[PDB]
Amino acid sequence: RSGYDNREIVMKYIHYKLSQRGYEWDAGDDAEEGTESEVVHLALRQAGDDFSRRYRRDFAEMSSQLHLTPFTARGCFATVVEELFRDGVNWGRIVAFFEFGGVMCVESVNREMSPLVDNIALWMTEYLNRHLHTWIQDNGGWDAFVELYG
Amino acid sequence: EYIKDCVFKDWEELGEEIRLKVFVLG
Repeated sequence: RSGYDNREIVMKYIHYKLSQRGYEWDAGDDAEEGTESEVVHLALRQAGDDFSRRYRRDFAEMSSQLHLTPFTARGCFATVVEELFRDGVNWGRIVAFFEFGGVMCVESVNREMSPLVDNIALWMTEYLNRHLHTWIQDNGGWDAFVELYG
Repeated sequence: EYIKDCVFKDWEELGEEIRLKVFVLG
């Protein structure tokens, strides 16, 4: 159920990323079927915004690098992510991962490929629980990250 | 069948740009 916490973190982050640009999307399971999801969201959001300003300084906006189809999406996610983390995991890399994930969702809605949002969420969840969890647990878990953004 | 090399290059390129912008602590 450490996996579930990672899933709900992903679900809330994407929900707000889309909510704030006028598309509604909700995949939380907390019920029906200051919570970790909410507080991690806020840090992820602040740390990802610092990222973006840095990024966009120097480079074109990431949405223009995607190319954007229901066929290409899996390859796109997998190629960038594996590239990002190939020689290691750290907090800023994890921050960029989530930021990257977010613009993919945002672009998917843009490109009238809304359902892709749901694929990206579950790709992000399983990448976390398969490849990022151990490192995060070893570095004080998510609680250590939120406290860096107090 | 198929992703164009042209698009694959862009993802490679995107990944490296991302990595160059990472601060370790966040």
